[PDB]
Amino acid sequence: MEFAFYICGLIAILATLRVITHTNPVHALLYLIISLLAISGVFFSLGAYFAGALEIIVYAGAIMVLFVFVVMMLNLGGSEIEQERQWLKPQVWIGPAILSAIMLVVIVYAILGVNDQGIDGTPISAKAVGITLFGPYVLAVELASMLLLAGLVVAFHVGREERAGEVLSNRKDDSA
Amino acid sequence: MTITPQNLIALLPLLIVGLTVVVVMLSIAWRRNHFLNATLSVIGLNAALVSLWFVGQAGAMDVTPLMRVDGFAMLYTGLVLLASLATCTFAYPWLEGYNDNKDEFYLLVLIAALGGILLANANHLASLFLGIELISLPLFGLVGYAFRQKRSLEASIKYTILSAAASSFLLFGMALVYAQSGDLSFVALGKNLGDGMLNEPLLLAGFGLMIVGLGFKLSLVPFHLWTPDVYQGAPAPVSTFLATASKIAIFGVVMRLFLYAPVGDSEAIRVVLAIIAFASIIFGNLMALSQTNIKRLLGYSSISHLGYLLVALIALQTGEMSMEAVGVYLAGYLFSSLGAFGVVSLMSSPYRGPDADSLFSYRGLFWHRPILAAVMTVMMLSLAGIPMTLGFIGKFYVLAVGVQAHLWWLVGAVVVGSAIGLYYYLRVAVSLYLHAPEQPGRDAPSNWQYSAGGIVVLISALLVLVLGVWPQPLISIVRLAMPLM
Amino acid sequence: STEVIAHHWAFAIFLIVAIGLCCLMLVGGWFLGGRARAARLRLSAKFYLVAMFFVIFDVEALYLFAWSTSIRESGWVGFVEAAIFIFVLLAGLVYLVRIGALDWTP
Amino acid sequence: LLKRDPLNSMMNIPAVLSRFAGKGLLLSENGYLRWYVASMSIGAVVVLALLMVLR
Amino acid sequence: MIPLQHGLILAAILFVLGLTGLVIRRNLLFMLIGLEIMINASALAFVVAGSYWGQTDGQVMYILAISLAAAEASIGLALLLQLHRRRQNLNIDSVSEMRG
Ligand SMILES: CCCCCCCCCCCCCCCCCC(=O)OC[C@H](COP(=O)(O)OCCN)OC(=O)CCCCCCCCCCCCCCCCC
Ligand SMILES: [Cl-]
Repeated sequence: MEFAFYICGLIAILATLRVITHTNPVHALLYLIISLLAISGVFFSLGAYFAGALEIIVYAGAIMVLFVFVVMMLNLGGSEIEQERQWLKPQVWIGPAILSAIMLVVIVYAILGVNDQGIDGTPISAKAVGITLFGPYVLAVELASMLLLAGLVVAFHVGREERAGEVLSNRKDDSA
Repeated sequence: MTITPQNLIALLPLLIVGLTVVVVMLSIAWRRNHFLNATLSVIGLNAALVSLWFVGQAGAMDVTPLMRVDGFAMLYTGLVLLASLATCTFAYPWLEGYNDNKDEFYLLVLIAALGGILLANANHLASLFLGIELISLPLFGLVGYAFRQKRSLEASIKYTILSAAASSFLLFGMALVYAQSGDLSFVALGKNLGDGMLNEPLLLAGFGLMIVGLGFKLSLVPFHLWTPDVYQGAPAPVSTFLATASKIAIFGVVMRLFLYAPVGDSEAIRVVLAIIAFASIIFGNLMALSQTNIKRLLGYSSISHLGYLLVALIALQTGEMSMEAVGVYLAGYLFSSLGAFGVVSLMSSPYRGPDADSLFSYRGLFWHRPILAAVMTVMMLSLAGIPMTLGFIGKFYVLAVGVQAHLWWLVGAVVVGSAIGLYYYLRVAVSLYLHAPEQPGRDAPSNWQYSAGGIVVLISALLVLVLGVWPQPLISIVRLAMPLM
Repeated sequence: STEVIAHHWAFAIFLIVAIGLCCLMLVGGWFLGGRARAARLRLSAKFYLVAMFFVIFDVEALYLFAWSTSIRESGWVGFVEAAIFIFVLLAGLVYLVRIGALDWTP
Repeated sequence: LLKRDPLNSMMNIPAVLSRFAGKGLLLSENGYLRWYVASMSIGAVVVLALLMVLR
Repeated sequence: MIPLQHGLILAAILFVLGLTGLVIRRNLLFMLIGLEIMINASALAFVVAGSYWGQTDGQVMYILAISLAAAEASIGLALLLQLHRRRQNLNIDSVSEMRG
């Protein structure tokens, strides 16, 4: 459990850094999937068996698939932005990095001053979560369907193509 | 708690709007019909407004651990339903010129309204988190409904990315609050802390990260840079909803949170909220002083009006008029905003591409659209807070709550901010009666649907004036709508 | 119990041997055997929509999975709640099919 | 000397400062979204820092 | 046993890394990717907290969070498609016409 938490916790931080600093979009997504698998191990180490599985079933097996689909559809990668590698230029990342560092320091300070009896790791099952979802949190599940419906309707409205054909040519203003 | 037959009556508004979302979607499935689908949406939203009567007769009750139905919930539910019916009446004339799928607009307005009703009854952090997303995700599509327009796409991309960032700060903050509390209910946030121990570092840090998310949605400095760009890019019908429903729905849940949460009476949070209010009141008016775009001007205006409301929140744990002030102020802001944004919608309908957003377009409105100029004048005076308008009665409440709470720096800001505001509000008002010989103005549509929008902005102006001279009726209703403490 | 510890080690070894076996076969192919000395276009968003629909429906199925393992404990109230959820899902599916968003051929 | 009402010009300073401040504040309204995101980052650090120094 | 503080620090590191990514990258794709790191980090914190208190509420909040991430990424990538189809450019700095 302890090894799993620290090893997976470290695999995640290292992979996440590779993602934000990578030039190749697909490689960045690969390191992002690696970090999601690492976070799934952290979830399992803490006893969150349901969250654990969902981390791989929905986040690294659906949301990420959609991202790869888009990168492969628009043939992303090798763009002037990813060729200039501006993010690597120190004058571009030093400022943002310092703001993030100060935010982390302040947050960590607050965390270090909290009561900590420790996380036992007793497994919380998906059955227990389901009893809660269809018991005290019933309105959440019903309204969550409406939220996903809104995503479906909006994504279709702005994501639908006006030009028919599996292969389309990139025209300015998508002129037909 | 479980869902008893009695609990189900208190959910009528949420259940009716939800059923409307389904029936309208099944109607679009059967056959796209702009008139029928718009009509079905309006009928469902009205039915929900009428159901509020039955909810009131039933009485205050906590349906589940996530929702508490009381007078406050009914009042804010009514406000969101009114601002949403208006959005629909203003959309039909505009969507008539939209040569593309138009039934989905009403479908999204309904789901966003469901978010506001949830936020009105929200008594749990989960409800707060879900309600904001139910009122934000539909708006991403509404702000970018005319994706073919460059400004509408820019507005949608800006809102989506910034709202997503704001939702992560909110969730992370709620997680840190949970790590210290152990309960996600508002009444338990700060309850486990002992005497003089309320300022627990992590509890304060969680609230601080939650304020970044809530402050963004309420366009409060320093999370306000998005307001002018999104308000201008979003289609005019949508701008009306973003300026009214979202702000009123989210400001209300924040009031309930700082009222029920024991940590709400933290001086550190109060002093931080006070700096945000002062900046929002001064920065909003100062940035609107030189605006030549009415949409951007009304954006900066929202920054200041929300700053005025925050003063009542800062004086919440010191008086009882604080809740009454916000109710009266938000009622006035609703009618005043529906009036100004609605006139912009009618002058931008039918959709012909870019909206009439330049102040030059309104430089002789009276000599073409007399009643529309008169309404805009009344709303400009109301938003300025000029006695004889409901806007002033809202400002009076804020100043009274502030004085009773000795918020002298904030009361001084309201006076300086209002003085700065008079310059731009009056400029837009007097402009309507100037003579613009240049007439590139488009002819008004001639259908009862367009005339209905004109009635909405007219009735809203009449209410702003009648309640501006005789406010006791509204004061009595808002006083009945009190949270179940 | 030694049983749970034994199963923990067995699962780890199975996973390590499985991935190790694949690497062995791949590295063997690379080593064993000799070797000769030696933008304008895009794919339709119809591919994205299918993936996006999959994501929405897959996340919706998560709730039904949690209900499935706890149907008896949730009782008839839970059934009524799930029924409403499944109806909304089917209603959206009907909408997608009727608007033609679910027909690959134009 | 007083032909141009000097005291009125003195009472117009509150309005000259206002216009100037407005133009300076509008300089942060560059349409750049990355700046808007950085603005929220800066705001978060300031809010959290104040909450800890006022705790 | 894992210290609750260690779990919360892991989430904070992944949150600040995701934010840094959203500000230093001009590509809309890398900005959307950065947001996914931020929302996943917030969901991880809820699971850590729920595990410390032994409550299913942490996993219930995680499910609501991943549902938003799925819906937000769906709409987010749809806007990216529209921008690419019309401007064949993902530099967010170019999407800055409205200002002042
Ligand atoms: C007769 C049947 C057929 C007709 C149906 C009705 C038709 C109209 C429907 C639309 C409007 C509905 C508004 C209903 C308001 C009255 C609700 C009510 O029952 O009021 C009393 C209620 C407390 O009732 P109870 O708990 O039974 O009292 C026990 C006392 N021992 O106390 C409350 O709950 C307080 C209610 C007032 C505050 C909330 C108001 C919400 C609705 C308005 C929102 C907008 C506000 C701004 C309006 C500005 C107008 C200028
Ligand atoms: Cl008229």
